[PDB]
Amino acid sequence: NFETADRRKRFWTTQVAACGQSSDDCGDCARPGLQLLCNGEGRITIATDNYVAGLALNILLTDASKADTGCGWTPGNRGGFWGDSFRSDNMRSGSKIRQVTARGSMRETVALIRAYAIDDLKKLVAYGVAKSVDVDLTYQGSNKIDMTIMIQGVDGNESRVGLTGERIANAWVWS
Amino acid sequence: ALSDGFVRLCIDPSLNFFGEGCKILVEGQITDDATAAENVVTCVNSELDLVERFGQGSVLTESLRKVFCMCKSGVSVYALPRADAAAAVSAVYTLTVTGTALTDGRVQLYMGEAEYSLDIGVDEGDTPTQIAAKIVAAISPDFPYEATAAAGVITLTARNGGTIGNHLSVIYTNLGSCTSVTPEGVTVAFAQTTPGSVNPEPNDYASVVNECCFAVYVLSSDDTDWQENLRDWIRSAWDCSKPQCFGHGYVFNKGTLGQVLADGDNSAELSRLALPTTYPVLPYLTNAAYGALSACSTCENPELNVQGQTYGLLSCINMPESCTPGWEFTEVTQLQNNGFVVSGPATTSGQGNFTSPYIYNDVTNYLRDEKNRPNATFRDASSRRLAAATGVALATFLQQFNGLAVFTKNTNIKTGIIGTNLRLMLGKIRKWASDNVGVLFSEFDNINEDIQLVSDFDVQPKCVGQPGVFHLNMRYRPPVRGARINVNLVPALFDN
Amino acid sequence: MAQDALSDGFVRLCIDPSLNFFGEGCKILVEGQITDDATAAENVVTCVNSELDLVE
Amino acid sequence: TTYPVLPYLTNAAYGALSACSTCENPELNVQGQTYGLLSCINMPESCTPGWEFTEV
Amino acid sequence: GNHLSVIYTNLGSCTSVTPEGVTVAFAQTTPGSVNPEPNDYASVVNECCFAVYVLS
Amino acid sequence: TQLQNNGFVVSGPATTSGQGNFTSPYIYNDVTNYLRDEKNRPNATFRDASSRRLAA
Amino acid sequence: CNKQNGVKNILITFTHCDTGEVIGPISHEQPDDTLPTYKTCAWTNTALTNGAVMRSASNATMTLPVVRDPRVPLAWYQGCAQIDAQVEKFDGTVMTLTEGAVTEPEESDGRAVTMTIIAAEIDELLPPGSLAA
Repeated sequence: NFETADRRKRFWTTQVAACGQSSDDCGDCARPGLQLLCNGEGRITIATDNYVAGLALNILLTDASKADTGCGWTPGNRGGFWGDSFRSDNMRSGSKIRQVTARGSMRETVALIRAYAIDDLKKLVAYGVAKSVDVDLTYQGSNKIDMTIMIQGVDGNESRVGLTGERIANAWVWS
Repeated sequence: ALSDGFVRLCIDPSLNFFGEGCKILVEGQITDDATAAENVVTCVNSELDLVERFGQGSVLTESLRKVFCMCKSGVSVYALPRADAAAAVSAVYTLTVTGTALTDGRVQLYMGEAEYSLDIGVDEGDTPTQIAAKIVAAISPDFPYEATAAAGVITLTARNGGTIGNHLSVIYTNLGSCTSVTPEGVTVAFAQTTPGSVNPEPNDYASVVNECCFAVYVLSSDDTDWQENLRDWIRSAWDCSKPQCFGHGYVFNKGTLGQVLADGDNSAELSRLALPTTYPVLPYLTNAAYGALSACSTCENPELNVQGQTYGLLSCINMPESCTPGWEFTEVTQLQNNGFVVSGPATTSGQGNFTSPYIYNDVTNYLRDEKNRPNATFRDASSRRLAAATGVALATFLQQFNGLAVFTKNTNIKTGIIGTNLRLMLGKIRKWASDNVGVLFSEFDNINEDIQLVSDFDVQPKCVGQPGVFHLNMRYRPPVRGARINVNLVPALFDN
Repeated sequence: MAQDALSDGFVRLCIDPSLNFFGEGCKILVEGQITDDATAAENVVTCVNSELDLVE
Repeated sequence: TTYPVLPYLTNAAYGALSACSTCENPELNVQGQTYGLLSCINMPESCTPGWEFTEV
Repeated sequence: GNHLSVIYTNLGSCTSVTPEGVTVAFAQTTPGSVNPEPNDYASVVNECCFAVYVLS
Repeated sequence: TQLQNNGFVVSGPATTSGQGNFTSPYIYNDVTNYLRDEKNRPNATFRDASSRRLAA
Repeated sequence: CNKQNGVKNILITFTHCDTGEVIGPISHEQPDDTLPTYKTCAWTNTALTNGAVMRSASNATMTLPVVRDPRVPLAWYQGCAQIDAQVEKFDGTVMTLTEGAVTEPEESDGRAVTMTIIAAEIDELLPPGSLAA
């Protein structure tokens, strides 16, 4: 039959700046969300591009379960997601960047923030979406702090033979 | 706002890729329907913008499609559309169908590139040539040639004027024994009727690319005069009269061995690709593929050679195996010795089977020198890339001496002052040069003589020099990438 | 403008393989016959530059 | 003649940066991409430099 | 007020999309005529030490 | 957003519903009504409430 | 004058580790008549039997006795900051060091500080007319 045998499809995907950017005196920020695509006679449809980038945003912008403290938390905002009790991969959803606290000089706090960011995005390799991830963070002074996240993808069809590692499963998203 | 936590992320609004520092420029013809303004550099985003922005089936669109297929995410693309000459003439080709199909079957063709192939089934037996020539209804729109189906013969006319429409050799593997029954009696004849006439000769690079840095220039044309102008512009980028933008260009030359060798104008700033007369793929597609692959999609490391079957594989191009190598080995050696680039199939398969080409050597068509005696200093493309990288890196390192107090008459620096003298400056530079061995330089022949520092007061005559100006002279060697060893067998037979 | 490092004008960079730091070495004079197809004038001391400049 | 900014804005910013907010120590020059950057003025990018190098 | 400049930034196709069939043209119709020439510095800044003078 | 920028305390429901079910309110930002300064420059020295407590 | 054995210039650059501050090269002056010492060969030989040896990693070290600058905290001169040093002798030799670290600091009275520095390698600039490449 035709060589196009992979029948797996792709569902909706969150995209950056789907709802425009919110401006303020400090700077400009994106407002991620779902994207609507229109036809020539109405019939709107949701975009499904950049799967991995969409997955990364969901992991970063979601509060994970908070660690026990001995004083407690209100039941409303203990963190996490109630749907994590059905999954079988033995992991939890969300990230924990926002849970850091001011410790020592600003240099120490920034270093801790980077550690949590790596510890959260590491889940991408576990699912098999990407073969590697790394974040580079630079401290330049009191107010200007920048970070960059690099995610490695793969082509849909295997081309190179003799890889030390393994072909990541769930690569049909080819990214 | 309305959220808890310490960190407040500020995501970059839709700049999903950097693509900075790595730039590629594509120059070629366009058609009338293109909405892009002529002779104005513009940024290209993705395949969606094409066709509308640069016309249907135009040379520029065809070249760009291959570039994006090779360079998916690592580079940023640019285009410089050009218009047809005043009195250009479009080439015309003829493909006549003669026989009457007396048996149900299928017909399949291959022209120019694999993306343009077609396959249509003959309706039934006893279908004449008139009902045949339905191929026209199957030819993909992107094909640069227009079909007419003039009631038994199909006419192909180039969509772009000039000499760019004089390259075709159709492969039609149906005739002869075939399981997909060839419609018995049908035979196809291929011939040319009218060639191209006139090409444009733009000469205004200084205006449209004024003081803009580009890593790689790709030119989709075969006009020698046009290429000569591009080489002159590149020289100006490497000139000593002003800050340099650097860069490299890719061009192709097609014809017999005698003709191709005649184009070797000692161009150190170009990498000329040599092709035979019977190349079964449209020329400018292969040139674009080679440029895109080397246009920082692989050359973020300046010292990486684009050769071999692992790195120099033009995967996006598929062509059937030729009946003859094309370039006889006697001719392959001469082309490589004369500074040309030669490519061939990546895998050996039976005649008519599909393969892909790859590049043997990465050479920059550099021979001889201003001072006429010969050498091979810039014989390899990596040398040009490394030379540019060294200049930028060295300039950054020396920035620390900007605005620093310098003592030249009395070399003793008092306690507490922040300054330096010539000897301390030289010592620091030597440390940097030696540290980079194995990254940008090979082992220096004599590190004590290849670096010198002299204050301007020691060069100009009395009361003519300026204060705080130095002259630095350095000589380096790029990393070694070869070695020759001669061996002897000496199979002994005596006991001791 | 140009590469970000070279734009400010603090460093002026020149790349060329035909320059030599060391001063011109010692001089050797060669003397002999020539043929009628040689463009060089007779009884004049000239400066040779390469092997390819011969013949002509 | 083709400057895309109001002239009196650039002059005022340069003067304000030059010798009051950066010259507690007189010896410091105002040059380079670090000590002479008018960070409070923004103009659009363009390939054409305005001044040709010979004019500069 | 004789040095204004307006540019159609979105003309060149980019990530942003401009509406089709819309054009903008900028031109002048009347220049400035007269400027003041004060010459009373000795009276208004009489013997006080300033560091920088900016003239707009 | 305007109230928070102008320096007002804003409260809202803690749980989630839209149906008349009972809930409780909570406070978004603990900020005083401080703006500008004794001199008319703007700053945020006493913006947050805890600044006053820490100062004492 | 080339046969005189002494030190002519001493430049040191400090890079605070907890704040990233960098202080330009400051000239220094030595406290007494002693001179700095050097060891550039980063391999140590041990004596085996019958004329054989053994190689071990070791490092390249410098001992630099200098007078504390009264504008820099005493902690920096000890093992609380990176050091980049350069020493120029009268004859013409220059010895550069970068990314050095202080080891086992000892108590100092506040003026005289003796620094032991170790680095991956030390680069030497011999006077004009050297023999080795």
